[PDB]
Amino acid sequence: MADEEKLPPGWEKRMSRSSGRVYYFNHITNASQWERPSGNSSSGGKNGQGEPARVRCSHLLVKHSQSRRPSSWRQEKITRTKEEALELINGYIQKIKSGEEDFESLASQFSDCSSAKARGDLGAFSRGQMQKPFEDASFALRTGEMSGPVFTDSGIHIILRTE
Repeated sequence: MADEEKLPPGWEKRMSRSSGRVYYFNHITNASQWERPSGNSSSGGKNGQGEPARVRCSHLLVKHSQSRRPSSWRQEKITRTKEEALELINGYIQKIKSGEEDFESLASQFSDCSSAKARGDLGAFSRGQMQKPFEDASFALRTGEMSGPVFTDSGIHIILRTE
């Protein structure tokens, strides 16, 4: 229902008798209960809530010289410089966003991470499972959107929300 973000006439916060519990009471009708009552006026319905508890996104890991662990099935000692790093991730954004290089086949062929198994597609996860910057950017993008260069533990990652 309404977003109840106020206290109209009659409603007043009070503490329990000789106690320390705080509640809400309305003298207009002598009401008494927890949680906010109304929302100033009366009519309210500008809420939302809900949203999917999980999301399906794909990504492309491209370690660099500053990678905490420059090594994977793609290479033994990764050392992608600043330009080399973004050069890959960025270039990948162009082709993919253009529809020439499918992120799926793209990530896999360049997925420095074990994501290759799913061509970068990490699958349906829950907000708070993957890296903080990952989840945020991931959960911050729209359906079919691709994130930019994300510098995390390994290196630069590119996210692409599927659904």
